[PDB]
This record gives sequence, C-alpha cells and structure tokens, in this order.
Amino acid sequence: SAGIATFKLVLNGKTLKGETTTEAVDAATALKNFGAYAQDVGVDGAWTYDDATKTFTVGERLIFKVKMPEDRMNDLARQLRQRDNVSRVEVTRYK
Repeated sequence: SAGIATFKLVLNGKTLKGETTTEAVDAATALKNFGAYAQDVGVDGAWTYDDATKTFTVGERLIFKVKMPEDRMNDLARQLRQRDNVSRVEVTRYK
C-alpha cells in the first residue's frame, strides 16, 4: 500500500521459522499485526525489534530441567498482550 511502511519479522521460535512482513503506519501497529500472526500459529514468545531498521524478531524460550520461564520473555509478551486489539494504546519503543 502506497504511503504505508513495510516492516519485517524474523521467525526464530521452536517450530516457527522463516520470514514474514506486514504493512503498517508505525512499529507499534506492525508489532500488533505480527502478534496476531504469531497467535494464529500457536506462538507467543519474546518480542524484540529495532526501529532503526524496522526489524522485528519473535521466538519462545526453551525450558530444561527445573528452569523457570524467563522474565524478559514474559515481560515483552505481557506488554503486547495488554495491547491486544487495542487501538488507543501505543507500543513503547524497544531499547
């Protein structure tokens, strides 16, 4: 779509691997779209990106022995989940 930015998502999960893109007006919208994608394919792991290059990455952490789920994963996911189907809230830029 003319006038609309294109964003890239890198897929680096356990079973979800490859590349996909979305049309969006900003990174916040792109993430929300990518969120929906990940959900449809049964994935909801760590969500990181760099606005400088318009690059997103998603993937879930592997658990071994008695390891607990990582906080960075749950945190990043939480931030997106709170914005699930919310248009009134923007995404804080990843640093």
